[PDB]
Amino acid sequence: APSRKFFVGGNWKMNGRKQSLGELIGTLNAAKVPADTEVVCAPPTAYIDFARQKLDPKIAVAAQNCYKVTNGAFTGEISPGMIKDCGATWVVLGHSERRHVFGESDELIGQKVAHALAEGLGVIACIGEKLDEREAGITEKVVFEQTKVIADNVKDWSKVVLAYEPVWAIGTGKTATPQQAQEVHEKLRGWLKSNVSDAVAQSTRIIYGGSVTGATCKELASQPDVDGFLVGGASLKPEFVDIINAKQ
Amino acid sequence: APSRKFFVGGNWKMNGRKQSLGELIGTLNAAKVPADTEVVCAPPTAYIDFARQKLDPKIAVAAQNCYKVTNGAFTGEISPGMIKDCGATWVVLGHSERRHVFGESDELIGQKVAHALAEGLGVIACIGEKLDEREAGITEKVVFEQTKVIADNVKDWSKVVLAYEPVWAIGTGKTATPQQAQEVHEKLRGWLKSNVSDAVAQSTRIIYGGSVTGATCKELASQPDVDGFLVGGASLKPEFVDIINAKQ
Repeated sequence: APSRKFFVGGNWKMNGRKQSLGELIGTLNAAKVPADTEVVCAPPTAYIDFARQKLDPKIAVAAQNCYKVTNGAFTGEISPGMIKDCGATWVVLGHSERRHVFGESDELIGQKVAHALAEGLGVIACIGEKLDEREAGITEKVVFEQTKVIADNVKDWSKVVLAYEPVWAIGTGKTATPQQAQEVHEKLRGWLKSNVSDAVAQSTRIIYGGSVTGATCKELASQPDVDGFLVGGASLKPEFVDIINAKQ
Repeated sequence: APSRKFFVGGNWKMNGRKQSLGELIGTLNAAKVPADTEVVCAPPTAYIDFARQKLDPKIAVAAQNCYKVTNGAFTGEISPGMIKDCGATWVVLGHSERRHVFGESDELIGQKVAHALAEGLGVIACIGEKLDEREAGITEKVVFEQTKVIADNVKDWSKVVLAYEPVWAIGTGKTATPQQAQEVHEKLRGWLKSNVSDAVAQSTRIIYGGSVTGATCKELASQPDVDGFLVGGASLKPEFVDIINAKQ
């Protein structure tokens, strides 16, 4: 469609009960959301439905992970169809904790992307290097290897978002500084041009994942190829509001 | 001889949406449990709220898995508190599909047994040797190893029931006779005495998690040390009511 609609998704990780959640849902349901922005919220999985009942129709509910088949024997899992049945139109996949605390391989994240997309939930597929890789400067290969694999299982880019998360920027104000962010966002929108199509590159949202704070949010959203944000712990605090009102 | 209350929980797995599941909750509620028995249901994480809201309290809701901390940057995870906030009172932990499809390690399961139990939730903890180890003579080792580390994390054994999954028999091609299910309900009981206390062994339920249908349930509830069932797919059906009444 015309110009890349700004995206701010907030991942609440395994934080919160219904009282803290209920109250945060009150702050959000009453913050001014610009039509500038498309906001999605990942609640913890015991509360995707709670959250969807309570939240305003204008904040999309997102699940934090899902599995590869519609229904099966896999205790502890959720499927896309259940995410859809609860009312959440998105799923967060390939997020770093899955990958590096719980070992989700790229072939699992492929298989998930593909299945989620078959069901008609939007994915935020996550990619990003650790410190040993930025050190070796092999950022290029490990963001690009990663995007080959998500991209190989995307069949219709309309529904997917890419979130660059440099692993080190999770959890400390150790952020990729605005130029750091954009070296790699640009290099990756360019990889999508090389390899997919100009219309995918042109229209795909690449959002920034790492430590977005109410401080950092406007300098960051001024890079040409940073399309919005994946907000970790700041989305749980009221400054989240400010991050929705970032690039204008 | 005991006052071991018959336990029989149903693990729904990653199965169902709110139409079907609501329909089974319906059956399940017009059903009548015996006074000697304790029924628990295990919903897909997404529906632990939906299910507790529709189900009769004479049936307890249970989560199918939880993490070892109260709250954290564990995208994908739910914590004992999140479960308890939904009104659910049991976690199924150390289940084979986690331990084998999802790499859950023994140390990490025990750290969740200690922690789910710290939060006042009860725990059905699962153990079982795969085909290879049934055959290699090794049953013993694996099952003992596994109970051991659950036992190194249980302060109060009233809050736990042990479940033998004959993992060697499911999918494989081989099959467990009720008699051969019982001999490992005897070994594990005999482990509880020699290793912890007899005060535990005469008190802890040791429930079977093999193939239990309406047909097999009587021939297996008859065995001495088979205190109940963690039922798979038979549980998504009205047959569960026949399994519940297997001791009548």
